[PDB]
Amino acid sequence: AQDIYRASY
Amino acid sequence: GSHSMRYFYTAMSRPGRGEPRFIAVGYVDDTQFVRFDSDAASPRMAPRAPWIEQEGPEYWDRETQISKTNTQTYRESLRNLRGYYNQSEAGSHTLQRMYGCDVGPDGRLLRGHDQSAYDGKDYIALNEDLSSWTAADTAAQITQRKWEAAREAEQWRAYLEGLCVEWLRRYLENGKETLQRADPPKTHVTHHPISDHEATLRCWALGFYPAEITLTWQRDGEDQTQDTELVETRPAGDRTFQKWAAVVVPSGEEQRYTCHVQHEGLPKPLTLRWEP
Amino acid sequence: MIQRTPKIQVYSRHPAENGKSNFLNCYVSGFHPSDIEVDLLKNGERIEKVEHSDLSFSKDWSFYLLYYTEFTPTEKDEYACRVNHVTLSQPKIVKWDRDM
Repeated sequence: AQDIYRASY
Repeated sequence: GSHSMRYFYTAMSRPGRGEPRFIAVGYVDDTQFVRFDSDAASPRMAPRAPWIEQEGPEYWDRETQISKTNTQTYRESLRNLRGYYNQSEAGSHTLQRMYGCDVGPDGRLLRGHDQSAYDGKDYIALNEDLSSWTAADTAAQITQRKWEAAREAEQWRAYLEGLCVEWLRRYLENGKETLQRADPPKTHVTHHPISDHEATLRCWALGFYPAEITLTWQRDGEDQTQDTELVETRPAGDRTFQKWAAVVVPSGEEQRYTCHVQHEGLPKPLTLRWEP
Repeated sequence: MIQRTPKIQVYSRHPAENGKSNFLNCYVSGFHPSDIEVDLLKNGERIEKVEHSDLSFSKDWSFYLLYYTEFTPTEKDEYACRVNHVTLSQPKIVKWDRDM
């Protein structure tokens, strides 16, 4: 399973 | 054996042809098990291996939500990176991310990974300590500072040491009949005359899984690294892989040459010769 | 930015034997950026029912794809893979050779 989104580049 | 889980994200801008495409695929070793494509008619994280199909609706809902969020956020990230490099809005660019974890035979963490590339060039990577980053250039330093401020490394460490390995262990058990089965290469040597003076000996390995293999030629017991043509390991389309290694040998000297094969599926390493 | 030109291999899934239905593969790899055009050919003409794998990439960030279709090798029929990419000024054609 994926990690969640937290931060853009 | 040892095993890995990896997610591969690709975001590709295409000015004048809509918003950037986002694709996400997940692998356990050399086995793809999920895919997402924002260009699909109905974007959804979808199964690509039978052993993931038993995950319930809550699993698919979560994985799809993550991918749909990343479709949006990787478009922001591409806008940011364009600015970081003072680039025109006219050009197409690519942002790639790889991340995941490796475990050994006992299921324990060997190490974690999270790294990225922009237009095919290394951009930023999480160090093996899962605490700090290596930034490639002053643009990636902006990303680094932003991620440091947000305590990203701590979050990545928690995922990589926790959920990443827990899911990978689950997948390895649910898919054990294939994921934890190494299929040895089927091997043979062919002979192809070039001229009156020389012929090619080609050492074949077919039908093996996983892809990792070592295929070499020796002459009188010396490795022929510089004089071996070695093709890239290639997928057959049935989960397995193929490779060959070739050497040009003088007519009549064929029995001086031996092909050696190492692969996880083999009881022991093979030595082969041309058998006319 | 630097672009990378594709490597191309053409081959069958199973050992080739004339008259026996099999799968023809064209593996393109090592390229960047990811846009690429691939055709499988039978006696110079494009095969219509060609599928391909999902785009992914290798550790060195280069992309790869597998194009494939059913085929029945014979002594006379010629098969090939035709590839175009931004790095190529013209399409590159690689012939299927059952010895490689």
